[PDB]
Amino acid sequence: TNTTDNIDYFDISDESNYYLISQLRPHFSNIYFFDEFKRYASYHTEIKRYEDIHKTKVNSLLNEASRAIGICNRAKNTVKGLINILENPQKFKTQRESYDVKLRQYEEKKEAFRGCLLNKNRKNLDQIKKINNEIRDLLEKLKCSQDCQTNVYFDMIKIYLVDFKKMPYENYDTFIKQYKNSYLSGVDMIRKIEKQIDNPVTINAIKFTQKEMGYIIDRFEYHLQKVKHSIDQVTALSDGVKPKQVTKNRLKEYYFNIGNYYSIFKFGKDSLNMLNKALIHKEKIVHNLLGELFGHLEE
Amino acid sequence: CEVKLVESEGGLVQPGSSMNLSCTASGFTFSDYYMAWVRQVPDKGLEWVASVSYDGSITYYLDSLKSRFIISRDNVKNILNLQMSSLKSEDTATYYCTRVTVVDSFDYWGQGTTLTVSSAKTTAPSVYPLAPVTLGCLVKGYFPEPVTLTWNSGSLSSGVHTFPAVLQSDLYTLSSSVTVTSSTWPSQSITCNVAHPASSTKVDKKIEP
Amino acid sequence: VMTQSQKFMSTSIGVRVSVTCKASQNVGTNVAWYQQKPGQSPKALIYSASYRNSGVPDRFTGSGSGTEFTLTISNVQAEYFCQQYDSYPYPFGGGTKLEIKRADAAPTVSIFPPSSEQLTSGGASVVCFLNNFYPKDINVKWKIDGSERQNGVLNSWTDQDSKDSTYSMSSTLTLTKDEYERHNSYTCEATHKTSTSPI
Repeated sequence: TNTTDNIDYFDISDESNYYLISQLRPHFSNIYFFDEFKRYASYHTEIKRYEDIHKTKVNSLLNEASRAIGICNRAKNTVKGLINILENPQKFKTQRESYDVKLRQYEEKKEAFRGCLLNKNRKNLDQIKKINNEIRDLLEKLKCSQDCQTNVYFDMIKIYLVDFKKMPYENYDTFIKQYKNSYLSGVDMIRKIEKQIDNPVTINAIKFTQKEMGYIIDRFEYHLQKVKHSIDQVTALSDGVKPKQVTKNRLKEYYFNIGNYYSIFKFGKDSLNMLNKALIHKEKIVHNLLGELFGHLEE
Repeated sequence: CEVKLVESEGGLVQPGSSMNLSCTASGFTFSDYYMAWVRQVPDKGLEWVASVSYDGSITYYLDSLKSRFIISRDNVKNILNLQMSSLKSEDTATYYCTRVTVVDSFDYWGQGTTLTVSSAKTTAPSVYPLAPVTLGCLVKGYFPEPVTLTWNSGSLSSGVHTFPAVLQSDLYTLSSSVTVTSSTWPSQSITCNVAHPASSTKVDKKIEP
Repeated sequence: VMTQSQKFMSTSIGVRVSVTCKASQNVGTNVAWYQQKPGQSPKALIYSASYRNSGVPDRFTGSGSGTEFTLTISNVQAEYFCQQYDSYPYPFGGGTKLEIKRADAAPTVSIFPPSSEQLTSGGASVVCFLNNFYPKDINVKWKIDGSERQNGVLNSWTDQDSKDSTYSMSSTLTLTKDEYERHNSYTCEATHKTSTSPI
């Protein structure tokens, strides 16, 4: 475990904060909602035309959203290399630049890489807003007028709960706090030991690895609440009273929320799965150094 | 800036097909909206012709017209294309280029192109002045049918009564009348103006008492 | 697959007017309404019965669900089409033309001898012109030499005049020169809401 070899954990949100871009495919949670709406349209004959939208408008968007990330892939490799010299003290010695000047480039390169993923999909952002609005216009095709049946909407919730049951939320909840406790235990130790040791290169390499680790935990913690918000609300609707027939315009709002809430759960599960693997990996790096720190002070 | 749809002729064709139509879209993104065409007849617009998907892969044809019609769309040049084979006197039509929303409603319409399919020779109109205070003018035996009648080079728009054309046996026929005061008749006397755009014949013969 | 329409309706400026469309197998909210000028392309103002596009004046409204639909408009300054876009084929109603009420009028009858160039051309056509007749209901009797003829007469009816709200009728009798010698005079007879006015 010399250095980190995966940097798929970075993400960025727009200023309006409605859209979160992840490096993991589909890169957008709304595509998962679009994929999940296709399940809705299969049961209703009136929305059978939606398959053309999915075959063309949404499928091209996934390929187009993925391509915009590829332009940032080259800038990603530039940033990725900067971490390796910063995190490894023996590699940092060859560079022989100040720790702060090497840190300043990283911070500017961190936003620049963050900025590329955000800026390249800006034209794509208007598309996802255009697709789901088109689906709102398509939902006027249902042959109901204040008598829309809620069966299909409710048969999906009992199936979703089973899909909800597969993911173990409680194991993830234990993972973060214990790791975050070790994160705390590392940092508060460093603030008092930095005065004790005179060489900073080895402890600065940790201090960087710790600072980046703190960034990774927030992405895990943020997604966990949204997955927790997705399990709670969908489960609460199953607890709530179920009417067979609702308004046409209201059924549109019914369909959107479950797919909206479910898409975040699907999206969070992918990021949560990757984030812990990067979290335990950074924990593996912080510890191979801790052994290197103690041995040198002995002699 | 403005969404609009233009169309190609149109005009007289022979039964054996030989006719293609194109349509131009502007002011909006071609790829997001479907593209359909609609057929027109004197008593219409009941029948609707094909529509094409964004990619252009899947298209639906009228069961009656599936065998003799092919649709295509050019997303690159913003062109909507109709192909016809073995045209018939039922295929005689006006065609309006349309934008199709997701709800399958036609939100915008093109200017329209008029198609006629038969085996009638193009025939210039024989023009006859009519005297008796009503003044008339008779046009008989004129193919093709699209013709306008001008009165006084457009100097009198009051009292003019253009009547709908009537085809009898083989050829269209139409008459029109003008009503002017008797005291205005002597000072200024004027022809009925008949112009045949399809046979390109525009002749005029003054009214003779 | 389902389609209906109704006969034309006659109203005057400016009152509220309904247009009746039904059809056979419930299409829900899936209906569309288009306005067609007498010589211009059709324009869509109403989709899904109750929703109107932009660029559509506020007076146009729509209502109805299921099988039956109606279109009401409060004010007025042609032909209107109701459509089902729900299932193939997507058919429009036959359409109802709109006319304007007015006071009744009598037809101005006029007779014309055949043109000098026509008798040279071996043909002879006499036309009778009945103009500004209101209402649209009218009849034309053709009598040659005082004897009625029911063959060889071709008539056409003008669309309702937008300016004066008066219909127009043209009746033409075409006939060879060898039969024009039967009479040297001619009359045109017209049934209408008045004592017969035959000239």
